[PDB]
Amino acid sequence: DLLNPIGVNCIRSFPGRGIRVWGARTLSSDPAWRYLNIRRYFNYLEES
Amino acid sequence: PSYLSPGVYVEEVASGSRPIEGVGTSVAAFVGLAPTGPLNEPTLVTNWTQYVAAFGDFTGGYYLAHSVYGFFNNGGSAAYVVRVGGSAEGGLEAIDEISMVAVPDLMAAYQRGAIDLEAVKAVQLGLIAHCELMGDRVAIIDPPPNQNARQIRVWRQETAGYDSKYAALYYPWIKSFDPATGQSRLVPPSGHVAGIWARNDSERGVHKAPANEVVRGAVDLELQITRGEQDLLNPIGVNCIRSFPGRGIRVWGARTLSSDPAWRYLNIRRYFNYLEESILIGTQWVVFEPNDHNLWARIRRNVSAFLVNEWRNGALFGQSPDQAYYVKCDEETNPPESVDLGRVVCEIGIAPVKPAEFVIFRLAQFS
Amino acid sequence: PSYLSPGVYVEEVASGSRPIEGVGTSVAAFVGLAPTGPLNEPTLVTNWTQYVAAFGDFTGGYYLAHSVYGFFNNGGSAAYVVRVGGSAEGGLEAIDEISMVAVPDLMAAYQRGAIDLEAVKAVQLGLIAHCELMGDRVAIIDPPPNQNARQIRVWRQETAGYDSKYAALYYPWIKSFDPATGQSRLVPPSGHVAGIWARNDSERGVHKAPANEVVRGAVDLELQITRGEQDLLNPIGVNCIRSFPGRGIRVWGARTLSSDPAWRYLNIRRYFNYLEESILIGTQWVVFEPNDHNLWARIRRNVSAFLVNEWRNGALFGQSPDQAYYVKCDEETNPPESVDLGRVVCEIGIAPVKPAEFVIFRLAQFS
Amino acid sequence: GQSRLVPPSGHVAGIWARNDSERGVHKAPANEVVRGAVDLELQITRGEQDLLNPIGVNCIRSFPGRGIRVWGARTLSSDPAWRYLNIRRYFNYLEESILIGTQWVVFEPNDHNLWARIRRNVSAFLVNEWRNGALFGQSPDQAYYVKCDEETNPPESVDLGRVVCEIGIAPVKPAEFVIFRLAQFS
Amino acid sequence: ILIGTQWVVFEPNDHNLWARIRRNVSAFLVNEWRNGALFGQSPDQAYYV
Repeated sequence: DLLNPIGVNCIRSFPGRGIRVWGARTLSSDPAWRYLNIRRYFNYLEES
Repeated sequence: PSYLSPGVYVEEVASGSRPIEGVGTSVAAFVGLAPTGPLNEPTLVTNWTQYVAAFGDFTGGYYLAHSVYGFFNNGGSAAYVVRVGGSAEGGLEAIDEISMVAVPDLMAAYQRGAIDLEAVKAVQLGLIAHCELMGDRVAIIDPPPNQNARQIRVWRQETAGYDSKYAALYYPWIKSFDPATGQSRLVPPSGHVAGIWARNDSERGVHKAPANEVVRGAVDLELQITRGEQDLLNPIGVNCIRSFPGRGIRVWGARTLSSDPAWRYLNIRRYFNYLEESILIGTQWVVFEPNDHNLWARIRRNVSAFLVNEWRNGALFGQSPDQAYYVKCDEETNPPESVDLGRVVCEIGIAPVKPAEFVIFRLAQFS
Repeated sequence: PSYLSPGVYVEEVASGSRPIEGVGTSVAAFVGLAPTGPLNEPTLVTNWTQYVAAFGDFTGGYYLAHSVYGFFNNGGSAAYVVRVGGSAEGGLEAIDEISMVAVPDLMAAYQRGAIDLEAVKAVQLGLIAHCELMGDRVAIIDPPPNQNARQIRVWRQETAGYDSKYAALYYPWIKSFDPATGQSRLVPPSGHVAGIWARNDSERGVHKAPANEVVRGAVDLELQITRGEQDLLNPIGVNCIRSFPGRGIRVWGARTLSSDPAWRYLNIRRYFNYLEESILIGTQWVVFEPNDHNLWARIRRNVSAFLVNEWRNGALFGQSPDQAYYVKCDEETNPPESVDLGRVVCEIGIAPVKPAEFVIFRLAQFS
Repeated sequence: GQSRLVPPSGHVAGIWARNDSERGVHKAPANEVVRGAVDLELQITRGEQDLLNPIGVNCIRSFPGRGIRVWGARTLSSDPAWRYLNIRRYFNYLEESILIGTQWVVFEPNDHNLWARIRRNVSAFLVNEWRNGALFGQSPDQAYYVKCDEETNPPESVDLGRVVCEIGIAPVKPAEFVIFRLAQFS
Repeated sequence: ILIGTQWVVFEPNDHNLWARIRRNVSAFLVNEWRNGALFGQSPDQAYYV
């Protein structure tokens, strides 16, 4: 909860599910491009 | 709530039902003198065997044992006992469940010790003041032993006005048996009326006035009252114990000491005390709340449910729920200036029921 | 504000609501003599156990213990105690919450010490002057013990004119019980009236005149007043304690010592003191302000909200808010010459309510 | 293994954190149980509390049947505008959020499109805050108001490059005194 | 009337008190009239408070 507000993702160990990615964020102060999937989809659309 | 990390959060919304329960009103506290036992301790008794094992039984000729036996004879459930003193030759403010207080053995000191009338008047006034301060208990009073008509009516008005709306006075004394000597002797009617009240509260609801009940356990009265004498004592708060030819000894009058016509009857006061106690006990969760219209809706729902449950037992006068009660809590009674200081009103109004005292027929002849 | 560098600035505009709250008027300060305890220290007591642990209880035959017991018997909340002296054989100006002051044990020195009448008159005049200087407290006065009609009416006019509009005198003494000797004896009515005032202020609003209240613990009076004698004492600021056949001992008259007809009644003075204290406490933020019409609008809004909240409880005489109060703060009452010196007026006018003393019916016969 | 007296410093902070976690920050921590304690070495009656309530002194009260609980939820402020703690906490939260999430607006062409965007963003944030019950009002129109137009942005003001965006909200206050009537009517 | 009115003394003296007094007197007079002790076909013609 201290690292989530900043663009720092995590790799977390869960007791029963193992090692998993967690957070799926990027380094951007602008709230328009907070998430990675939006940027990837926009890049795909622009290239096409 | 605060959301800062991904995951699954489970929370419970406070919106629901919070029922309010009643309280038991069948506990009495007797203060008196006993031969042996704990001193200045409010002991709890629930059966004669406990009283016999603790404070003895019928050896000093005191009025505490007779009163306790009469209270348990009329269907009592639980009692508190305070022993001021005695021979072998109180802190009632710390208790909560007590509903009535009595001092059965007080005229004994007046009869032999010659403690004058000023001391008795001061003790009774102090008991009345304590009852008024507590706001939950009702006092039972008895007059001096040897009086008749045209005397008690004086003693009530020129010497013992009392009023205070928190008392009930029972005039005639009761002659009862004593197995220690196996003889009949006179005792004040202190525990018997408490037992009758407990029996009425157990068999029926607290809204029923204990007006017609048989004083089980007595034998005589040493006094007789006609219709005219009762008609002279009825306007003032003096009840009676009447002998009927075919029905025996019965209570009669069911009134209290109050000049104000608002609290003439005992059952209204008892029901109001019960409602106030229940509301005070089952509402404390409302303090320190966001104070929005949701809180008003919840309070209205809870009060309406409680009042509907009370009305469905026949304790309120009305053919429909709309004519029996009304609860108001909205923006009309909560202006922004009032809610600025953090206040909730929740106006409540009920319509009680009153006992039927005079029954009149006509028996007319018509074509 | 000053803007010199690029960025984001967050500021709060003072425009809003600033509610004004009331003050507690149920604190009394008793000055007297006690056997043992702290000396010349205004101790705070809130229950008899504290008084018993600090200043003892019923051992020197003084009037402080009786007054404190009577005050706590009539529903008192918190008290201040000052002990001038005593045997085992005040700085009230530093306190703020005190609402009334009494000196219950003063006639004791007059009865045995032979301190003459000049000393008593000087002490009472000093207390009156202190009450007037403070401008927040009300004094309770009692007369010398052994007097009757045609004497007190002299003692009030040729010796103890007093007036000053900041006092209330209670004529008859009260006979009360003492458990140390278990005997009845006479005491002045000093703490009982304070307890009655506190009870009236707690149960109902401060605008209700304590005219019909029962003195708890009152046994006898050692004097009887007819209608004519009361009609001779009513025009002057002498209240009474009357015995009614069926209602007991009750207060009667609810008046004060003031020749000016503007402050005849006690409730008006109490309400004005409450309003003045509330306004003085909850207004200090207005000093050193830009003094524009926005400030006038804010002050008018706050005062109007407070007055509306006060009126909605039924403490002001009027069917509509327009007929109950009026607040004026505009350019008509604030000329440029006045605002040059930096002054604000904010004229306020209210219409109080007065108690109903004489009730008259007609009972006419008409066709 | 012994009992000893300590000041109430960390317990109140823990209670504040618990209240902020379970419920929103707008709820006043007025009725919470001090887990971990045992005694108080002092007792307060109603009158003493009534003497301490007008001043900014809170209390920890023992109730016969409910135990040790916080009581009063007030602060040290003579000004009647900030009497309660929850108002101050909510205002701090709002100010911090606004300061953090607005920096993109600086150095913009400063046309009516920017005003529309700012108004839309602030209105969305305020609606989201209000839908959780943290603002007093039956309708969104009675809960908040945001003004950013040509009325509050004259050409003289926009000459220097200034944006105002007046914002006004209506907070909620805790209910301290609960009063019933219990009247008798026909 | 003398016996059952003493509670009215020392009251705030507002229109609520007037309404209460009028209601009480009207109820008493209606109860008295319904027994046939007053001359009138309607309550309006029997009394006025």
